[PDB]
Amino acid sequence: QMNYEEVIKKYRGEENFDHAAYDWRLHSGVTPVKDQKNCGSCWAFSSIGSVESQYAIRKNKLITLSEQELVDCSFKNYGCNGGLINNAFEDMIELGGICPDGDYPYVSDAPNLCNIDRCTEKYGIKNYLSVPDNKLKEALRFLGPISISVAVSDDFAFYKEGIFDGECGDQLNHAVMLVGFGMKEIVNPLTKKGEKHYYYIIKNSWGQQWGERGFINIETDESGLMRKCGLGTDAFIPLIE
Repeated sequence: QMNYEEVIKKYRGEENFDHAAYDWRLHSGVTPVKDQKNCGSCWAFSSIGSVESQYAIRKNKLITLSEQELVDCSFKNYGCNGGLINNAFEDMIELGGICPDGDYPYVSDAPNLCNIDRCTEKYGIKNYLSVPDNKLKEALRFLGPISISVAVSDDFAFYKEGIFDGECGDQLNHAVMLVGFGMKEIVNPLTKKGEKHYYYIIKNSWGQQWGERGFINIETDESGLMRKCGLGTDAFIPLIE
């Protein structure tokens, strides 16, 4: 809901940057991964997560917000039955902030009315930008983690570690967040020596006991244009400033 290039300038400028790697996780920009459990709330978890990061970064504050308040009050979405990232940010603005993870605990699929009053300190967002299907790493590098969508194939769930590059799903069927990229330099199971494998770093919402501490690495190229499984097809990053 804004013009990227217009904002990317206010944060980057002429500063060049390393395209091989930047990890918001270890620079205090990624709050802990959560677990949506058996409720289809990925969208709420993804948007909330990107909001948590803007605070962790910009307003240098660690705060975890209620995905449950979104599942219960974002009407432009369908609670456990699904939703859309931007709709979430939308309703976030409509609601003028979300209660803390703490005053409004998550309860997954268990019926639950929406009570905006369950707290007094609502954390909100001034607005939210949509980042270009490309220029991802760029956004990621200066704006912060990004709520994105992806086609998750069945094997995506088995991912236990490494750099997943397996089969993808049918269509965009999940919201996760991009928190950075990196590049491990492997050798060569195919006869030679060195080689560079670049990857994006995803923060899932299936709890820590999944993939690398809840995070997963998806293949990509130095450029950050190779978006396996539809990565960031839909990509947004909220702004609290």
